[PDB]
Amino acid sequence: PRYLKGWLEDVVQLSLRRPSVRASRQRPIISLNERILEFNKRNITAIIAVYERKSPSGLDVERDPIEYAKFMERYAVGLSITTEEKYFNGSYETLRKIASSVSIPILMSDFIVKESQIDDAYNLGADTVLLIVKILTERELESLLEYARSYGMEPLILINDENDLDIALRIGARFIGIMSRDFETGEINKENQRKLISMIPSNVVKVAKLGISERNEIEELRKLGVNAFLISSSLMRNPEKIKELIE
Ligand SMILES: [Cl-]
Repeated sequence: PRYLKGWLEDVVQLSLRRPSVRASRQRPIISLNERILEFNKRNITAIIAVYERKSPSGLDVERDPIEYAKFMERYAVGLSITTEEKYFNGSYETLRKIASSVSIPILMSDFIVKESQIDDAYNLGADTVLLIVKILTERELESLLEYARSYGMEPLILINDENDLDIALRIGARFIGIMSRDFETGEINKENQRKLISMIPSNVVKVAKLGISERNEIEELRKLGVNAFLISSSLMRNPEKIKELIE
């Protein structure tokens, strides 16, 4: 990985030593990026609903994961399940349980630094994984991208700034998420997010990552070319808000 400090360095240390699981996948790969385009074709707002109990940005919500997932199955284009344990209070068991109960695509959201975590994702039922440019070297990103693709996943490559974007396009990422915060400060910077979205080629599937969201913000981002929205806080606090955001 790359040089890091603060809590990011700690979480990467944890990921490096995270033990791999042995498990049989129970369902085929359901492609998240392909379902997004199908939603786009029919002009249905495509929202990836995040399940996470905690976040360093202050989220703290206890909520039945199955009740949430089965609700979201009726409206969301996919689910993102955070499996980082120390700062997001996620677990592999939660991913496995949700993956065995819904039939929409599942993004495993963690700090992936080694191939065995992608094995974990596949074995537990995820349909794709998140890769973060800021914690990986370019050569690591390229290797893990190819590794994920060998399983038939197209990973979501998460970018924060223009240097991230250059790396992402150089390695051939086809599915790119754009952050609205930066990791170290946590400060929201929506101007930078809109700036980056406009620099991405139109044939890349683009995902805007948001905590709090409103319909007018969604509409503006869609006009700028965003294909889908990865939304956490608004929906963890108020699942039913997804109806307003779509209609
Ligand atoms: Cl973000």
